[PDB]
Amino acid sequence: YAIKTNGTNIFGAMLDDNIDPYTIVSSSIGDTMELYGIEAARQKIISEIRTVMGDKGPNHRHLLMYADLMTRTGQVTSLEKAGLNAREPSNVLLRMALSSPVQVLTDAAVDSAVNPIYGIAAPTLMGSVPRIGTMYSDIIMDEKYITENYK
Amino acid sequence: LRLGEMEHWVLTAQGAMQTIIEKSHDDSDGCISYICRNCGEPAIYNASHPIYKCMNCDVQADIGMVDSRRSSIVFQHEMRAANVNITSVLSPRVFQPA
Amino acid sequence: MIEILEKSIHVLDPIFQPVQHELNREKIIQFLSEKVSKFVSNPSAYKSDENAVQYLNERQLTILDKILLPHMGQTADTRVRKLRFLGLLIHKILLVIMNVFPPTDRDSYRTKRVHGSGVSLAKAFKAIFNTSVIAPIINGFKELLKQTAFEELTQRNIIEAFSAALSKDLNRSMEQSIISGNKTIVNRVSTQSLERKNLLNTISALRTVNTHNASKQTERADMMRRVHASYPG
Amino acid sequence: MIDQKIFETTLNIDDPTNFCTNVEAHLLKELENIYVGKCFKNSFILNITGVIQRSPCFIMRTNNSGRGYMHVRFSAVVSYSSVYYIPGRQQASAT
Amino acid sequence: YETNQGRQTGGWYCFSWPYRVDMNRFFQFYNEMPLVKTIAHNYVIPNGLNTIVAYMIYGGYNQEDSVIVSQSFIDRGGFAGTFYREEKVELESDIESFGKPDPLITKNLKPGANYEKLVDGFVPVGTVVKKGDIIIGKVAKIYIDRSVMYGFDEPAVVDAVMRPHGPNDEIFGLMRLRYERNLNIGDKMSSRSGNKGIAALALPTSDMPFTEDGLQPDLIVNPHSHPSRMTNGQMIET
Amino acid sequence: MEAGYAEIAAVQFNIAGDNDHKRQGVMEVTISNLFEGTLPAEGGIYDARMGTTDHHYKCITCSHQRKQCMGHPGILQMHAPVLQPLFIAEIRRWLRVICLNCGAPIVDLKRYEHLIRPKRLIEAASSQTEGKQCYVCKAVHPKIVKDSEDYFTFWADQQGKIDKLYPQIIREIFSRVTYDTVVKLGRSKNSHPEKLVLKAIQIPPISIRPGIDINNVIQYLVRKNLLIPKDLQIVRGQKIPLNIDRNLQTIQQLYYNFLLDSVSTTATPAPSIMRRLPRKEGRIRKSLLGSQVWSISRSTICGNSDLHLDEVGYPISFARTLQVAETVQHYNINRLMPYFLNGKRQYPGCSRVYKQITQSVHDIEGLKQDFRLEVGDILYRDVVTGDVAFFNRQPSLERSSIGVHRIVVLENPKISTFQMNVSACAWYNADFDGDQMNLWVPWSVMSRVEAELLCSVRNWFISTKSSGPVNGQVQDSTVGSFLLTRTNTPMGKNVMNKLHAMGLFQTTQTDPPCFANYSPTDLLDGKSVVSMLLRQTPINYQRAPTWYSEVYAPYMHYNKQDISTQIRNGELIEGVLDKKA
Amino acid sequence: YVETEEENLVFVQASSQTLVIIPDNERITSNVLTTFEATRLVAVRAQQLAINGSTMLKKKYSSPIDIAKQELFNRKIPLLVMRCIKVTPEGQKIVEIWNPREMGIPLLD
Amino acid sequence: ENIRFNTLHIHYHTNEIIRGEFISQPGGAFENSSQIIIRYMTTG
Amino acid sequence: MAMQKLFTYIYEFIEYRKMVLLEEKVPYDKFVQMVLNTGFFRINAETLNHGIVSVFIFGANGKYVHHGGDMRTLLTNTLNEKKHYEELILIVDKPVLSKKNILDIIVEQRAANPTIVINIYPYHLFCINIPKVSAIPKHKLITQEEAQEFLGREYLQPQDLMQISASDPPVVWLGGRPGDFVQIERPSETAMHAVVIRFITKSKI
Amino acid sequence: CIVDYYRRVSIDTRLVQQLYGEDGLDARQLETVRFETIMLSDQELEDKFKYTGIQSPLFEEEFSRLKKDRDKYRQIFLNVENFNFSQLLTDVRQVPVNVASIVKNILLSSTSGVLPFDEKSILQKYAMVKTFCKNLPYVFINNIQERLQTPIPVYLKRAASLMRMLIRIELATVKTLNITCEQMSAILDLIRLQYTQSLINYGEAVGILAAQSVSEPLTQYMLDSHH
Ligand SMILES: [Mg+2]
Ligand SMILES: [Zn+2]
Ligand SMILES: [Zn+2]
Ligand SMILES: [Zn+2]
Repeated sequence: YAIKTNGTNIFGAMLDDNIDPYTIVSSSIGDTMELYGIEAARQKIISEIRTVMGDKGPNHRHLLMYADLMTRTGQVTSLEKAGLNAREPSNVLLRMALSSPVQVLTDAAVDSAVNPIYGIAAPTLMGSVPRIGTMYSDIIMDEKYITENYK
Repeated sequence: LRLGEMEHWVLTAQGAMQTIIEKSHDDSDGCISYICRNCGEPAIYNASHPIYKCMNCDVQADIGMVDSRRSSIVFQHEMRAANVNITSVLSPRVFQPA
Repeated sequence: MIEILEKSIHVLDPIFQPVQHELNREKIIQFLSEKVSKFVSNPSAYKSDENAVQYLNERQLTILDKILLPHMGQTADTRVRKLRFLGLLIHKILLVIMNVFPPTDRDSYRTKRVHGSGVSLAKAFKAIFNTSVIAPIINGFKELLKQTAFEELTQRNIIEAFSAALSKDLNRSMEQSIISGNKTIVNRVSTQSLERKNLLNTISALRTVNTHNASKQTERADMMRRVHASYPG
Repeated sequence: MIDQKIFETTLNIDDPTNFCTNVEAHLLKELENIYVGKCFKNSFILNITGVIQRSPCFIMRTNNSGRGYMHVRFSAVVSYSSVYYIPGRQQASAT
Repeated sequence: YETNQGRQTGGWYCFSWPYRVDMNRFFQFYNEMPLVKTIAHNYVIPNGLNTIVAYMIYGGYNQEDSVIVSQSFIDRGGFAGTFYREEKVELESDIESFGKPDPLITKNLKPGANYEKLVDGFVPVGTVVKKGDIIIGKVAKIYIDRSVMYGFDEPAVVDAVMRPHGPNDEIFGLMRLRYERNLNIGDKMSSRSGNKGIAALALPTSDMPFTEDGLQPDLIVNPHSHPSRMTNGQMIET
Repeated sequence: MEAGYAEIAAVQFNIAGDNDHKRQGVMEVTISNLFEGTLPAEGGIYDARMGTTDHHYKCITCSHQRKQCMGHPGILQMHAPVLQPLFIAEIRRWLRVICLNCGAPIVDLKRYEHLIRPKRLIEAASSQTEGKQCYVCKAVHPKIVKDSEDYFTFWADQQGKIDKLYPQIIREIFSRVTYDTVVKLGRSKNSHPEKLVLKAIQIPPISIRPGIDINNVIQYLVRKNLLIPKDLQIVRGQKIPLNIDRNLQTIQQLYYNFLLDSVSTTATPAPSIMRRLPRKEGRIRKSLLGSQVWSISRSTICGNSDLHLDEVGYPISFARTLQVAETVQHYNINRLMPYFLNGKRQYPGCSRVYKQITQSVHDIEGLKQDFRLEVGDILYRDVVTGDVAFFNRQPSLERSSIGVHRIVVLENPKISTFQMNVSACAWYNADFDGDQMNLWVPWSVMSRVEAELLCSVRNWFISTKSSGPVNGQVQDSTVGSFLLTRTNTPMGKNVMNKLHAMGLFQTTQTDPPCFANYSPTDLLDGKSVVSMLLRQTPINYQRAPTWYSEVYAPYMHYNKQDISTQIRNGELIEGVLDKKA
Repeated sequence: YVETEEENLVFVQASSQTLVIIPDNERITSNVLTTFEATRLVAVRAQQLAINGSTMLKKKYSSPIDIAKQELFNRKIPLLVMRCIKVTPEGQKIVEIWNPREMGIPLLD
Repeated sequence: ENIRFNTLHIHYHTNEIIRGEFISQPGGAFENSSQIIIRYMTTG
Repeated sequence: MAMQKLFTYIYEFIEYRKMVLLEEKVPYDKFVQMVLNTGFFRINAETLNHGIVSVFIFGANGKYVHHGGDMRTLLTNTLNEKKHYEELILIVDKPVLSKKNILDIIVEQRAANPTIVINIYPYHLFCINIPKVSAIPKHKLITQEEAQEFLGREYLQPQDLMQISASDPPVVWLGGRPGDFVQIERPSETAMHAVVIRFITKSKI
Repeated sequence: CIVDYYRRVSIDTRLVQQLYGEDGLDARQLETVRFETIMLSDQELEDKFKYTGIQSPLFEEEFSRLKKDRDKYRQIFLNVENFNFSQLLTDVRQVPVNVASIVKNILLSSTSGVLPFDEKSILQKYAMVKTFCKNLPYVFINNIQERLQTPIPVYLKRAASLMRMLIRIELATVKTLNITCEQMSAILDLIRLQYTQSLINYGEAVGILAAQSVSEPLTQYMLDSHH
């Protein structure tokens, strides 16, 4: 048997001597992060997303992708525009494409942001195709094979 | 008939491209965009009427061609019309050792 | 009731502070007439003239007699009963705040009406008639009095000014109110094109009741689309 | 005064399979079509000389033309109102 | 779903349809009072037919609420009718005029369009119009061309002799196009219980399954369409 | 001259100052007339140097036609300066940190020296600076306030008279500041406040403003610029007459409405420039991220049990409308000749040829005398059975929402639907209640290779989401497999003679098995024929079927030979086949 | 349009890079073509045949997609795969150049 | 679909608290109605 | 309460830090009464390098958590002790981390003496044997040359790695500094545990 | 988020994952197999997997490796069960290659029935299984480095731990007794080939895949909100 409560306080339960302090499991991601570290926050994110998906939920590597992206900076960053600023501040074009193009355009202009072209939205907004799967690897013509075993 | 945001997302998820190049560029608003590569601003090039110049740094022009879309050029023009200077770094040339 | 009402009475106000503690009815009436009436841009020149003050006070009292709770009456002798009904309304509101009452069911049909053709067309027509008839007529009369002396003019001049002022619109405005039905042009003409897919579609078009609101992300959007228990029948 | 100048340029190859058979000679041919007799980068390029460095024949990414570009670093002899080598022209002018 | 589909259902859309010029209106020739009617049919005309429906599996062409339709039931007139469209164009001013443009001074002739079969600037009634045919020809600067091209891939027939006098006291074209609409493969059908289904099979009368006493269905609907939707009203109606 | 291939590695954004506009614009606009004859008025806001929107002329600047011309900016020399509408908040922050009379900062730079650079200016603006003293030049700093009746105008009250901060003396004040103050405040060297105010604004190229609606705003702006005298030299306290003041205010408000109309940010009748970006139907999400494409078809989908899962039924009319680009070479001229000679008249025909010698496309209606193709020619030919086509259904939520099917052209003209196997619906989450699906046939060689090698629907048989299979038997085929594989029918044993066993394999399109060992009266079991099908791909499977459920078990007598399904190397000898299997 | 404002916080020619090539004994990327790389190689060769037409296959094929696919399968593709993830600020590009005639081929079936 | 006139509609402000709106129509269907809104505020 | 668990687990934390105690451990009663008495409590430990690391446990209603000058005096005289002073540790109540004045004093003192590191932590970082918590994987610091060879194999710059805050519980228990690399053995449901290396970034305050 | 040439997932150049799925496997190339040792007891483990036909401490080392793998799996997934609400320990894992199927195929394609005892062949089979398991982490690298025997990065050693477990479970000498040395080499080649085929591709846009795969169940979460 064990206790499932409403509301979260890892600190107090950890302080209480009639309950096990090493097996605190809290639904909240913020509390888990703040008293356990970014890795436990990542694990809690995976667990919560898995619970939300349910039985039909996707392969575990997708939940791993979610958690590893949202916790790659040492703090739980959201998927909202604020998380995009936290993770990718130099990608002006991606943030313009997401939401509020005017504000981020003005901020980039005043900040003189140098935006490198990477990912999907940044090259798409510049009229170029992203460097992903079929174009991830450069293909160079074989000089010696053509000179020797061709022509 | 529209190949919307989610269709582009799906084609990306398949690592397609090429098909993305076809459908978007070669089939909607494909255009060639010339950039000086010495100043990062759009330039002027014409093969028939042999124009090879850019207004920003005239003599120092080293134009290269960048495949783009008319929508992207119009978007850049709109950003410049809002007094935001969109200058492009362009990929550096890569040479092998002698 | 007494506690909340006393607290509300003693609380200061940003705007009506000068008349907050005024026991003089005339001074408060004049204050409100200054605040709400147009065409009073410098509320100190007219102050010296007692007739201007009389005009403002009488105009304000007539306006309030017409405007505040008109269903109880629109004359001076009904002011006490209007205040009785206003007190009853405040009593009901503060009863609801007690949880003695629940809030009004926004989707129940105990407090809803359906206004079709006649009511909607009249409510759009008063505004359209005003804008397209009374405004041009007033403008034409003002221009005519600019062109001639106020005593010199003759009856035929008045009639010709009347008829010419309306040259220019009413039909186009009514037709646009019908065709558009667009909720902000706020238009109260719920209108739809008559698509004759069949006889059933036409008769169901003529038997349609449209909410025609806005409703953002809330439980309201779900709740107002459900089958309410007052719908049966 | 004539002088030796080093230039940077990215070519464009319309048929990389044909071109890569004889890369060096084909490169010099393309360069003498492109740069001989035209003002470019504050210089006139009288005569083409050997290429200092070149690049593998990369296939263009952003287009489906199957064409290649290659980068070339070549030295060429140039004839270097101070002076106006307006690019794309076959004569200078500093009148 | 039935409340929606019965209002979408094609039938006698207007009792005075010939006098009207309505855009995108379909007039289903044959209508039947249901063998199982309701009180609603005292007040509105029924729209549909009492098709013989076999709730059976036939080759799997009726999976995922598709319907197998007898080609003979289509040919005989089932769910057929006329589909109407209207093309109206008014002159911008007295500068324009209806009429077949002259090839020389037109200066703006349509590329490869027909421009024949026009009389006085209008295609006469009973004329079959293809995707390249020019209708309601209209030139301006009287030159320049502002003529109207048919556009639609599906050929139509013209039946409208009218050049009305508009509210601005000016003439306009207002021609009406008539389309021959049988029940093609891909047209949607639905029973009064709300079971939509796209018609995908054209089986001749010999290929249709038949009972011991010669009865064959018009539509073959998949039995799988029932249990999830619980449309038992359709089965009781049958 | 060579314009070599290149790719944009990075993009930098900057404030566009007077010099940037001056060196960027191709010409100068000083005339209010829009059109002067058929040709646009020279020197106006429609001058051809900016760009062409009509096929009647060329850009002059680039000598390209309307298609290949990308537009070029212009310069309108304003007779009075204007504030840049985007950076009014930046202007407010700058005015309240530097001395109005000398330009040196009035805040202590040492307090914000250590701080992170982008926020230094915001903390500097947060200081009151009211009545503060400027040490370097001994001048009291006034209070900078923002007018509430508009967005652009600035005032200044120094414990007293409120003088208006016109763009001219604002330019003077910003010019007083030096680079060191800007750098130490965390702003880039390119972020100097002198760039915030402009005397020569940039008129956008005609490519972004076609017309023969924002051009109206630009035209009124030019006219009002003409209505302003050229010699305006406003100083702090010039008390310019009300007519010049109202005209300058109108010119500034008109520029602000040209740029930022109906757009409100945390800062601050033709829709302005910035209104065109956001929202779904704006510039970004409708033009860049999405696109309208040629060579694409849409129609209602419907079932067809005769098509393989990797095949889609394509009506012949669509195949005649859509085209596939096949270049004519030595290896394919023999195969591509029938497509050419069929032409517009017969299927499979073709109507387009791109002659490399002429570098132009030709309609085959006039190619009777040429009568032949050549190496280096591109022939656009009708889609044929076996071509690969992309098959999509909105909403496209999964990786499998866009798959490549093989084209099966249905030559019957009465059919206009897209036909696809019912088992293929699981990819697109589609049904045949009226769904419409997109289909475009790749025409480029790279696109075809990529489609058939990477986007083929076989790659999406195993779900990327849950790593399981998505396709299978649905409804009809599930119940059919159950009926076929069960042990007993109501008539007794579930057997069929040799004729009906062969009838089962009639329409599988495979190589039919050998029934030569069966007498005409031999009775084949259902598990027997299922095994003769499964032996081609022998697998091992042992699982209870969905037909067997404990909840049913008390009622109805399950056949013990049906409640356990067992397959050994493709030999189905037990149970039934149903949803589980 | 009001931007719902949470207002969140945060020499134009790049120096040329020298293409440094990792020696074949220090290449760590997989010696088997990814399906992306194989698809790209087949597409590039097929387009090159579409524009040039020359071939090295002893068997006649009527379609460039087939010639390119069979060239990949028979390990005579005249194209090298340059795998590159590095660009140093020092102006140097670190790539691995793989010969597909030596790499294993993915399924593609 | 319109709310009833001459009827007090009290729904919570979900700086304000409970609010009541009374739209008063003086006479028949066509008389113009003056709406009076009573608010109970967080200030008391 | 937080104080008794803090008292046991802080010596546990010093034990994990592989550091020898200098001051003798007083009993719980003396410690708790002294916390109210003197407003704090000082614990001294020596590293393997043989440098002094000090720890300060502050009561919630103590003297030095209320205002600034007292806090300034305490740290100024403590850092004036003739010790090697490789690290100094503050432990304060959780809201006290939001009293910007005290952090201003600690920041300005850090500026005054930059050659040693000053850190401030809440109680929960020391109210349990954090490394033994189930949800926390096994953090461990790798040496500079091992991390450098790892990066050189991967052609990675140190900033390209995932970042871990120096205020994380297990990194503090490790004693990790900014510019150090931590290797984490994290359990996995797809590969049955996997190893990552993270880059330690300056602590959040 | 794009998989780079090290099969890390990185934004531009900043890492997001040291290895894509923590195993580097495509989600479309997985199968749920059973790990037969997890639920066994020590006596049962000895009965089923410990080999007694040949006297050698080598096979004792093999069994001790198997037991250590079982103890490991138990410890990690018990902790995983601990810090979750209701995610329990299961012995069914998604692995790229089902070794049991390959063994069954080779046994059903065998040229004979039960083989006669061959001690040298048994020792060769165990030694080659051990060598293959030790060289397995080179699938994430290449065969060049496998031949050069360059050190494996630690995360790559950890990536193949589950598959090393599975191979040691399925190719245990108790189950390999009827498999010849040539058959075992064929099995090893097939395992390596399928493992190579199951790896994620350089340049796959895995962020889009994760976004789609998580956003799809959100629709059903909406639909099941009313429940
Ligand atoms: Mg549907
Ligand atoms: Zn330039
Ligand atoms: Zn141009
Ligand atoms: Zn000063």
